[PDB]
Amino acid sequence: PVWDRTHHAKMATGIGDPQCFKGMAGKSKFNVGDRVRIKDLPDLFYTRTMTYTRGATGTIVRLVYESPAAEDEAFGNEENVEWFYSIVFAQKDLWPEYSDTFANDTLETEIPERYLEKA
Amino acid sequence: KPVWDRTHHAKMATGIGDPQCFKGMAGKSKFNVGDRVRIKDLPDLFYTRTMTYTRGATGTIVRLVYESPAAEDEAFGNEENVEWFYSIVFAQKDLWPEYSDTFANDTLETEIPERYLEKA
Amino acid sequence: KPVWDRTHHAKMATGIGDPQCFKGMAGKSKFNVGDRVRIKDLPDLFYTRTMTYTRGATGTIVRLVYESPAAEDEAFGNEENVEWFYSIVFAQKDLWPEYSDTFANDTLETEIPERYLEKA
Amino acid sequence: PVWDRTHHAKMATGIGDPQCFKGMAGKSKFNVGDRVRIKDLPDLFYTRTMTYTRGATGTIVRLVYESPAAEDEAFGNEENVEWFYSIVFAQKDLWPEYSDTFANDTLETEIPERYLEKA
Amino acid sequence: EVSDFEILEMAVRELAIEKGLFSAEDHRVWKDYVHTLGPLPAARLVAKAWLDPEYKKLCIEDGVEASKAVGVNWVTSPPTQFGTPSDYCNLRVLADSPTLKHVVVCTLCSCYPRPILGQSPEWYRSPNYRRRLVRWPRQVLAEFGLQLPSEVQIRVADSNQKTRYIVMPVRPEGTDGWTEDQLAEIVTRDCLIGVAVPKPGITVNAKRPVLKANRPV
Amino acid sequence: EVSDFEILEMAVRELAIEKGLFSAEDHRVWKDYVHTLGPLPAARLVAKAWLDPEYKKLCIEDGVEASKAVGVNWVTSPPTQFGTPSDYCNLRVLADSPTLKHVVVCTLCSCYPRPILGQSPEWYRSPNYRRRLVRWPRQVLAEFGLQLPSEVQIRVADSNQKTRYIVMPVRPEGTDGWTEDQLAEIVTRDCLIGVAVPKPGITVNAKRPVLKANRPV
Amino acid sequence: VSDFEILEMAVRELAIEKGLFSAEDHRVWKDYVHTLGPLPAARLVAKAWLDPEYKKLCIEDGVEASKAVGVNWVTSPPTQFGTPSDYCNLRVLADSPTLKHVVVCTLCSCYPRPILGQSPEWYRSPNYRRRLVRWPRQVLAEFGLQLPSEVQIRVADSNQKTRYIVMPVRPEGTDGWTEDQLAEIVTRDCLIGVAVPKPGITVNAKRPVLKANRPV
Amino acid sequence: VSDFEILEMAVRELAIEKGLFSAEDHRVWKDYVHTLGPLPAARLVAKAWLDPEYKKLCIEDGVEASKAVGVNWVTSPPTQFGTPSDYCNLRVLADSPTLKHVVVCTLCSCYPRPILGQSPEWYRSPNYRRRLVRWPRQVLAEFGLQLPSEVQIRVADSNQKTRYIVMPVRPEGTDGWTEDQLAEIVTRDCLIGVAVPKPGITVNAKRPVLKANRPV
Amino acid sequence: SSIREEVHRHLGTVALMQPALHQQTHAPAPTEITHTLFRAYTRVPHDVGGEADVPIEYHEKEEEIWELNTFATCECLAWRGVWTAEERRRKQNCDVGQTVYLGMPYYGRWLLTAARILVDKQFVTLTELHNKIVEMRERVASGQGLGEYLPP
Amino acid sequence: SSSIREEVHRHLGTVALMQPALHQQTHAPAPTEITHTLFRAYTRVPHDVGGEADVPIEYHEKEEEIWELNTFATCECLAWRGVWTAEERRRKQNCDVGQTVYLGMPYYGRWLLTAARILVDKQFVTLTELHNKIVEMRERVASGQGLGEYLPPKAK
Amino acid sequence: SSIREEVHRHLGTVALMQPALHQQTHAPAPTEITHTLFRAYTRVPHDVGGEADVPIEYHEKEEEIWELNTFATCECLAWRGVWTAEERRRKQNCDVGQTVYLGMPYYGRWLLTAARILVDKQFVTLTELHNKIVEMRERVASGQGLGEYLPP
Amino acid sequence: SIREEVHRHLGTVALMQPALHQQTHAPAPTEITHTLFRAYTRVPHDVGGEADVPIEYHEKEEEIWELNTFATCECLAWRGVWTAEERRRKQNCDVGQTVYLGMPYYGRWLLTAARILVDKQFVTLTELHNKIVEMRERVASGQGLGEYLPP
Ligand SMILES: [Co+3]
Ligand SMILES: [Co+3]
Ligand SMILES: [Co+3]
Ligand SMILES: [Co+3]
Repeated sequence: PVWDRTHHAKMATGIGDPQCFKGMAGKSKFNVGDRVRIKDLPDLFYTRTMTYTRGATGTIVRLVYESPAAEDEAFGNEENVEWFYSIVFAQKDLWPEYSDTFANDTLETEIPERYLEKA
Repeated sequence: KPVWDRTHHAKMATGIGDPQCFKGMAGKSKFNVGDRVRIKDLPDLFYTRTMTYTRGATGTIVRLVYESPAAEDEAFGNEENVEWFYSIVFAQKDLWPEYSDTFANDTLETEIPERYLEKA
Repeated sequence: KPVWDRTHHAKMATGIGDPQCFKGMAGKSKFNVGDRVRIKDLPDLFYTRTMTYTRGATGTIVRLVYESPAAEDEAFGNEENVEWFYSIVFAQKDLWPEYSDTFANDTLETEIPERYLEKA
Repeated sequence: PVWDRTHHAKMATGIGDPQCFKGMAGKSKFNVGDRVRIKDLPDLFYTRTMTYTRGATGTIVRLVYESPAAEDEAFGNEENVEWFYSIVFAQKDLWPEYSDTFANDTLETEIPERYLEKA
Repeated sequence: EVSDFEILEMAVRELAIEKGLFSAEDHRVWKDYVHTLGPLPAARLVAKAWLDPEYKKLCIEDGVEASKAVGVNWVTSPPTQFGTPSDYCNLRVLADSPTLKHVVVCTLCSCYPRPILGQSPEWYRSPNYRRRLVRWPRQVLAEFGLQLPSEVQIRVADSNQKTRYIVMPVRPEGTDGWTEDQLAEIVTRDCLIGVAVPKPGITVNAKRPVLKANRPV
Repeated sequence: EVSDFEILEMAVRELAIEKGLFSAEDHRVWKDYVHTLGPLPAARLVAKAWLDPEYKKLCIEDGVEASKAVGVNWVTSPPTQFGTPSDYCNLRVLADSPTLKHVVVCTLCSCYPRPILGQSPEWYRSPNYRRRLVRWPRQVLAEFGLQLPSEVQIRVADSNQKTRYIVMPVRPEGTDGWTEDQLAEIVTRDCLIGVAVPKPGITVNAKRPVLKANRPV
Repeated sequence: VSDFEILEMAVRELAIEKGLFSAEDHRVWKDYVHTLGPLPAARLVAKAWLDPEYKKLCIEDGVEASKAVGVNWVTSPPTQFGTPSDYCNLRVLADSPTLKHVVVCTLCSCYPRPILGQSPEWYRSPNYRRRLVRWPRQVLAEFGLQLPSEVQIRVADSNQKTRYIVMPVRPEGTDGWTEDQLAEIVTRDCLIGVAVPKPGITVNAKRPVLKANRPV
Repeated sequence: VSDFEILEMAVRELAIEKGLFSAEDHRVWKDYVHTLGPLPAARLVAKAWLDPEYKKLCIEDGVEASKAVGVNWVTSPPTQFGTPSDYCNLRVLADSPTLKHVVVCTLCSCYPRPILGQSPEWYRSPNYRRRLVRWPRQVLAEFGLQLPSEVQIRVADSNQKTRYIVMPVRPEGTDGWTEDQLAEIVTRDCLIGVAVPKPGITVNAKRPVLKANRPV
Repeated sequence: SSIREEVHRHLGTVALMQPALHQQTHAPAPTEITHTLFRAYTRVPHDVGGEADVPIEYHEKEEEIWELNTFATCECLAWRGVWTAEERRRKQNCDVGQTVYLGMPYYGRWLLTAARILVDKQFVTLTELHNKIVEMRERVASGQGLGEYLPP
Repeated sequence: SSSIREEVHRHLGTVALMQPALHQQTHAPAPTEITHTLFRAYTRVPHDVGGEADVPIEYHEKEEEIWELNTFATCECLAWRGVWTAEERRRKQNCDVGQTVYLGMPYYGRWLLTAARILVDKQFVTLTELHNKIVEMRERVASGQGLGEYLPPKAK
Repeated sequence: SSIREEVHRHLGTVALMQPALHQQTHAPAPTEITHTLFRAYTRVPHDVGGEADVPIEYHEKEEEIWELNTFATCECLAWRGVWTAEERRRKQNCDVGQTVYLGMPYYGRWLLTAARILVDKQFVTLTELHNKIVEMRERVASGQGLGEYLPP
Repeated sequence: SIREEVHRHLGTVALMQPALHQQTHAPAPTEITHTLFRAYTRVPHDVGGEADVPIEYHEKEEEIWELNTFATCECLAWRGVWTAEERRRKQNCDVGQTVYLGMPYYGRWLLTAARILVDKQFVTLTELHNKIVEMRERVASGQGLGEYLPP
């Protein structure tokens, strides 16, 4: 078994990561302002979509970039690229005990398109 | 990109068996039946099949069982090197400090590849 | 404030001994040597000297050892009531489910006050 | 052994507790305003002077009442009565990590005279 | 089915009565007394203090005497005529100010001003509350939804001896011309403990999960 | 009532087949092979050795060759035709004697002579058995109901590499004239592991608790 | 100085100051303890082996038999009513070719101190107290003692006022031995039951010895 | 020498022996890491406070804005394609009178190393990673920072390829200050979000410092 | 939400698997007891102020009929001089020991201690208490009711 | 009685949960808190348990689950067809899984997880494909389309 | 020898890392206490016969001077009627609670309980005991010695 | 110091926090609930939202070996041996729950660096084991040890 140790450098040099994946995801499925719910997909072995966000609904505030899902990159599979979105969640929608006194508190994090479904 | 040779083992062992397929590949054995040997405490990071309870103990080789790549190599897909495996008998008293003298003849037999053995 | 009689025990037991000092105070024993008895699972809140492992098991009385207040009373300064104590032999198989039939004659002997006993 | 079940009632009926012990401690050893350090007396079996106050220095803000120490009362010993003091501690003196941002926070609690010594 | 707790409670109560330690009537008399307790008297004390500067001075200096004004005599209200055995007779009222805010706890147990406030909250008795309040009051209060200026003095009162406390919070804005009853109505149990401050329109403790009992009173 | 294990099992099997790692046929073939396994062959090897001194010698020196006598060829009997991937092809027979008694374990896992003996017992796979036997064999064997004279050498064999073992116990008294079948009948799976010794009249492993599966084979 | 030593001094001084017991009492008790040991029990066994009439007495009335070896359970202790903790009901458990006894106090450390001395550290262990009654064969094997499977191993749990000592069967190879020679091989461990007497063995089996910070 | 140092040499020498990377590469990377610090980030905030146009660029395109302070996320690192672990997508979170940010990587320690330097030990702690996202007000209060209840505290979890730095609001008491003076009060902690800039404060709040066995 | 419910259950469950160096204690020798441990073991269980703990969503709890009966019994015992509240606190919040102190319920300790004082001050023998417990169990079994805990 | 003895044994087992201990939670301690002994212990190979102290237990047999047999067959078939050798399986299955899973999960649970693991590590399937398959399997259960021999399709 | 010592230290250390489902108890509600847990929590600590435990190499232990003095004190207190051995056992092996029962040394419990009886039966006030301890520590710290434990 | 003993006490009593401690010894499938299954098969690094206590955060000096480890990991990625995502998955997840929280942050980085060398077969496990022996001998024979120990 041989590993192509030059692949990444060859496509990323002078461009950067995730810049080297620009345009490879095609048309985004969602847009800024859209309400989305996080799908509780299987996490077996790896995932970068925190458990605390599963099943919660948030608002897309930015299409940050295009890139292979971490679930694929972490195992040497970069053949597929998708859009990554920055989602903002109301703290009260994540934590049941959150006080109404701090009703404006939020949490922002990035999630690949695969975990998103229209709210 | 990586390709795994899924047919190598079968083509090598079919009609022969494992470890029979490695016969003669270790060359001359470093030790022989009857030799007293001490188990070296080699590093076991990630993997080993030489129990911690045997490290530093001295035993007697009672048989050269077969030839085979060490599990430490086979478990990571490295079968290029083959060595002799030995069946070794330890006196229980030499393994466990508390073993009773009442049962002075009790023993324990297990197999260890040549790399872990050194003249006692 | 309460006053504790610190001479009662010595005055009663000196030159006699404990439990000899309670002799004859229990009256007629409820059971006799040879009787088969089952250990009642009485509540043991705060204190008891009848081990949990004996509860519900049946054994044979081999001796009426002496008379004495139950430890459950003695441990709290109550000695007004005296009862017979019995030495009981249990078959190990009746105490431990896993006991091997290979050791079918093994037993356990311990003492239990009359209050925990009932005809088997 | 006979336990007196009428003593307490005979002492406090129509008066109250700790009112019934008034005047029994004699002259107070400390006064409002005094700075006192809490002695780390043995806690074996019982104590109502929290570990978190041991060795700390606070300010006496009130002589609350007279009463036998809980260390004695809890075991039926009421022969001796002493003064109890309400003491105020600065939070930073109790907790090393307390933030300077909240430099005015304090903690008030009561301690019998036996635990106090001039600061 | 009856739990091990109910079995023992019954055993203990019957043995005590049988041995003449206390009577069946005493027990019923005590439960009746407990049933009459609640946070209303303490809330009225605060309302009255807000409307009477002289009464407020009395509250702050002599809580026991001030308590009489709301019908709670710490010494003679209880069936004993010597105060309740566990709450004693030394109530102190802690008056908040623009620069001072109090919150109470009993780190050693659950010590609470029962005679004037009623029964303590389940959470107030928790090892968690007893461990954290005295050391991280700002954080614990924030959890309850209460935050105060960093320069305001937060004072935690630990009820570890015979004194019991109730908190007299500062009168909230927007209560101009309010009657005693109107003002007392917004002084909830939580305001008297110190984990909340009175607010116009809020006449009940903040809603929180309620653990149901197997066989409730 | 499907469990997470069953969900994952289907996923793994279907994926392996879709990707052509192995066929549905291969999978059924392996299961069929497993169903042909059992402790009888090993028991017959022992009976034959008891009745034939020459064969016993062969068993001791060359277990693989001796196994062929009971229809179990470690190389060609399994579907692979190169021995099972996990059991390998180096069976050794440990002959007990009046002064030697063997008992087997795989402290590292559950290594067992499946081709000639069948599936391993649940307890044999236990961390408990794997921890204790090598150090306190006398005590563990006693729990199993087996005790040997103190002068007898108890030898524990730890199957940590490619060798697998079966124990050839000493022939018990009271079996004079017995046929091969009658002898094999008392050589139970437990006798072949070494936790029991053959006894006339006992033709099944000692009874012990049996934990039921949610969905048994 | 450890916290235990500080507390010990405090308790002793207070007890004496309050007149609970005297300085003399405390010295007298320590002196009594120092006179204790396994020799009297070992002698009782040797005497029983050499005198059948005495053996019968031992089995039926241990307290009376104990007097013959200088240990009066009632009057030997300073109290004149037996030690408060060991009481006055010694029973001698006689082993036979089909019966072997071993003793434990699962509730604590109950031991026949007047005739046997102080209990072994391991005898007081939660481990010994948990295991012996349930896996005696396994525990005894750890001590190096194994008996035929048909022999009745009887574990005696000293949970009340009776204390026990084990009278092992006399071993072979002791023909013509004197009382002293026989007593010599009856060690403390034989009297507890975790060992059996053997000619040539005159001391408990060697085991690790945990040192005390400030030993007696 | 510790087991960690033993293994570190083994791994490094092995990697070089097998030609995975050269001794030179290793020295080059340590040199690059040595040059990293929080100043560039502080200067970016300072410039933004004085240049509304730049601030807009910071908020919309952090990577572009970073170039203004000498940090090119793509070309500054030795790789010429950004550092492998930090990537090339810096975003600047701008606080406002009604919004205050604080950053964390609940999955690890993801930090904007190129423009900020190495992450604090506590930032990498499971404790900080567990609590910040759920009890931000409480954790920040522990750091001595409290904000109005109506103000939106936004926690940013750096779980993918984006790295964040916080642009705090300009504090009172800085009227007439130059870019240089403003930069001095923007500490590492301000850029993370656990503290806010204050005139006269030019270093992170003092806290315990755990010493290493063999530092450098 | 069922998903959110599983999420929170998950966050709570993983706490059970928090790695640790777990050393069981089995009557160690005096030489294994440092001054720090001596002080920790001899501490009064109720003194918990300042101990680190996690944030928990505080809840209210309905009062059990037996809890109300227990409270009344404890105060009546004090009222009638069987004990003072301080004696109760010492026995109830300290003497019960660390394990029962945090393992059992708040009012469970109150009740156990009320039973305790009856025996310790010899108003009832332990035998009488044990017998009474048997009676209450037989009363329940025989279907003879049990106060307002169960109709006959 | 039988119920009494049953309660006695249940008691003997429950009290073990309350065995007192000095419990020190570990939360990514600094290198200076790691002694040589701890280092060797943390980097141990999980399957090497021989000689560790353990208690006596009444050994029991256990019926084989349909999924366990299927898992066993899958693991041997993957080896038979060259995806891995049994030794690679043992290393991944009995060691790589780590201490917690090693003793927390069932014997065959580890065999199964590792079979899933080899598919992804050798890139025969992407983790995405595995995750999607698991979802598909759960949907079969729900949709009532049944799943193999574990559950038949919806009846009448 | 050196290797064997490391081997055995290793076998002992791994025990600390034995995985477990560790549930901290923080005064749970009555509804969380099953009958099994109730019986387990209200158990008498000294009743350990039959509990599963591991094999250990038993050792002897030299007697500490303080242990001998403690034993004599306990028997003398009984000799002179302050208590009977049965009262001692109940307080010493049961009343101390599960945690102290297995966490502290055998004779540590004997000593603590000897101090306990003096206070419980009011022969000394807790104040007198606490003050004596303070005096003792001062005595040791000043250099004047402490009986047979430390010369001046 | 009294206060020092006080704070030491508060931390120590935590070790004695009562609990229902159930050791796990390869339970049967029937003892694994869906909740436990999801918990055991979790990804170790996903800790956000888990309850924890307040702790006085501290800074820590960097060890020379930590600096070298970080450089090695980045250099391995720079030269294509792996990507940072592959590192994270192996380092923060594959290590397992016990090592994940029991060992030091950089200890996991280092172990994983050694791990990738073997897993991708750039070095055999035997070569790694032999190298470790060499380093230890190097330290013993007093032949020095890089910047960790002079000759
Ligand atoms: Co309280
Ligand atoms: Co195996
Ligand atoms: Co005892
Ligand atoms: Co990170």
